Amino acid sequence: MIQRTPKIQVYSRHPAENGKSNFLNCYVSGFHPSDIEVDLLKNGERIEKVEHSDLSFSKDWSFYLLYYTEFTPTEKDEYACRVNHVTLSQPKIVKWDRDM
Amino acid sequence: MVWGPDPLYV
Amino acid sequence: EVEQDPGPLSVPEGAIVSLNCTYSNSAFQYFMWYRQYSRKGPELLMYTYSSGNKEDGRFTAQVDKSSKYISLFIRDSQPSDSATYLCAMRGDSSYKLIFGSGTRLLVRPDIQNPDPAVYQLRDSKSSDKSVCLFTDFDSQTNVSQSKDSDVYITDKCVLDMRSMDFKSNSAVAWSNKSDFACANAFNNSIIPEDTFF
Amino acid sequence: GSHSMRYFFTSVSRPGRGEPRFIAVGYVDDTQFVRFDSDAASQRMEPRAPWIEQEGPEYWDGETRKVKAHSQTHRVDLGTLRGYYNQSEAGSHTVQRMYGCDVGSDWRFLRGYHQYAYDGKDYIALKEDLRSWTAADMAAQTTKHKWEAAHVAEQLRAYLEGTCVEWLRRYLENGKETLQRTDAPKTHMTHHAVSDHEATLRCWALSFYPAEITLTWQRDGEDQTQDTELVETRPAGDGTFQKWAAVVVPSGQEQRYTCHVQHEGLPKPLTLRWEP
Amino acid sequence: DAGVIQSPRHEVTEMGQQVTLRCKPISGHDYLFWYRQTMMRGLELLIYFNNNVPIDDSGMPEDRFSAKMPNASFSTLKIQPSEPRDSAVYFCASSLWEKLAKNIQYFGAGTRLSVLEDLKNVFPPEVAVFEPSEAEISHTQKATLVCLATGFYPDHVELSWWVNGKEVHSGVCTDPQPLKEQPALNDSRYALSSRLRVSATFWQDPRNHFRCQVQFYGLSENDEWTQDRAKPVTQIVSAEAWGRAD
Repeated sequence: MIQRTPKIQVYSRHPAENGKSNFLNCYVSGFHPSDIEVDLLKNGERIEKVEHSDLSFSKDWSFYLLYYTEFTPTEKDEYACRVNHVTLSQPKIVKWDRDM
Repeated sequence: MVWGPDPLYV
Repeated sequence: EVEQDPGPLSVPEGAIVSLNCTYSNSAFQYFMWYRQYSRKGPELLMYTYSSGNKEDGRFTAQVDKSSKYISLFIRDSQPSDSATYLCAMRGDSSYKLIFGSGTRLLVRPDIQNPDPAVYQLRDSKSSDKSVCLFTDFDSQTNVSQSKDSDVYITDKCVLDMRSMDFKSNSAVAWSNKSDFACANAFNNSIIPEDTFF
Repeated sequence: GSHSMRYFFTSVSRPGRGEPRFIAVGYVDDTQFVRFDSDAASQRMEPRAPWIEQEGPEYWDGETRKVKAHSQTHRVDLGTLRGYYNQSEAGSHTVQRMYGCDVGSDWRFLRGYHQYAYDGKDYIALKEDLRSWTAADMAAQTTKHKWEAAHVAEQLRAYLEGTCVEWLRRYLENGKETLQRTDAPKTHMTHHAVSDHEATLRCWALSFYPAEITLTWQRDGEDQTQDTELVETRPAGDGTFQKWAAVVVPSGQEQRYTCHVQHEGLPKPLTLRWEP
Repeated sequence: DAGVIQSPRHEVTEMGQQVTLRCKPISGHDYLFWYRQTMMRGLELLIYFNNNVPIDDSGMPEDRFSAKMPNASFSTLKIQPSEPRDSAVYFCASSLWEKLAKNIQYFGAGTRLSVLEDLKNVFPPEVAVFEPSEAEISHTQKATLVCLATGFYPDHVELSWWVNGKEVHSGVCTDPQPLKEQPALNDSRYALSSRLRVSATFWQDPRNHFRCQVQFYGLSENDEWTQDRAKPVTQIVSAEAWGRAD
């Protein structure tokens, strides 16, 4: 059983502007097997009604997926992506960076 | 269009 | 949908026979012919993918996908080729076969030594009833009879006495009325034949 | 340019549930257009691009019947392979299958492929001639024998050179405004003090399609890649992509570095320098 | 070496009752097909299964017909309630992928189903053998017996000849279709003939015994019957003759 831990990118669909409606994306790729848990966070709390793309995979057979939700970013609101997978002893939290 | 009617077992 | 002429086709032993089908759906990619004996299941003969021609002994199957026309040729036909021939086809999204309605084929046996005769026959049991056997006639000396007036005549059938090298035609008639007799038992086109007293 | 149609099938066994998870997706180039998911209530192949919604009921009944049939074959393959490797019935395992065709700028057949993996590693694969197989190990060798005795290469060759290629052309025409059309990247550069002696230049390409793109950093015109980072190309979620490349530079030498961008949507390659 | 096995081989039933058709595929086969053939003349696929799952049922009538495959060796096609238009031969077939790729499938012998407006129409045959004429034996030195099966309904009979306790196939010819005893009627009773030809000397030996045998398929024990007339049940009727040099 080869096991590959996910690469994670957290970024917005369009350039971020405070108070402007946008989409927050968490893209997870390079992983195997396919069971994976991904949450989008606002100030440490799960956002609900997050969507994801249909599971697919690359040339090396590793899987990839996009998770996303509408949001409107603020100065003081912190966003993040949290991912769990068999290869992690505990979740990777990755903070959203406007200029990542 | 996918391949059909179906694939063969390994 | 598949179009096939129903026949019946009646040909002499040794003849080349041609059966064919047309379709309209351009998604059909596999084409098959089946033969079916009276009251039996269909038996596959030949199959073709896409286009072209395929020989196997006496059989050749052909497919022209552009005219949407397919054919089966039978060289040197024999009595045992007598059967119903069905064509069938499918595409690649399902194993569902679509069949034509079939073509009935009679191949009439060659008889070297015709000896036509109408014989009367006695009921075996403690009962005096009568049946007229028309036998030994030529394969191309056929029975258009469906006679009412409540004499029944059966269409012809061919016996192969396998022990010896003997094929023979036959047909049978009977009636309830004893105002009925053998030598007038046929209105249809006989050739002159045997009887005795 | 050249174009692709690819289908990807994933099956995962689930000890203690009735059925394995099966997920199928189809793409033309970098655009997804259908899916099937064994756990969804519909149980149908489902459209994911506006230009396939126009296909009629015969199309959707067929695609659904075929894709349901692939899941049934993987359901059995999961049990067969567990057996070949003598694995416990307690663990979850994966089969993956990918096949499709490429077509050139003239839209004639370029190539075809069909690959199969167990637990994330190559198991069996069709060679480029489309008549023969490569097998990874002795279990795959057994399957190879089976597929050679059954003539699976012939069936597949006919699909890849006929059907795959034809319907690819057909999808290209319908959805022309989507699939054939090119979005050039919108670009810009950012600047960050990373320390007292160093600084990051980040070159962005935003909102382009297709995803093939080349970002490079030259110093004084000399292509160089030391203390360079190029992030993996990523989807924006709108059918477009994003990518950046970054370089760490001595504080002051900003102007000496240049970012080159190549995308088929650009008439000529783009050059960018840190402006101030 | 068992092929596909279908049960029952014949079914005669009153409209309104449940009909059950069964099929056991060749073991090892994972595809199972149900077809129907009516003398509106060709075959049509009702449904097929793979790994016991139904795959394509577009040919299934929208009502009254239901197919199941509860394990890999057994499938059932049921009709509740039956109607006369359901009469047909129903064939079952099974296959594997690699045979299906060259379009080979293996067919059962079929079930022949007659659903009748009314069981008062059903009758077994009467059967008579008729003996060779001296005219035939003199002219040809061959001897033809004929069997007549008359007055039966519906059209489910199998005729065989036996001599000295073993079935024979040599010299036997029996009509492919049967006659209708009044063609202008819909539900005409039927009739059938067969011939057996043997050498003259074979007929002239009194130790040779010839038996014409007809199996009729009709009512079963769970069919109700009131008429002042024998219940026209599934049964064998035969007739016999002995040789003679006299």
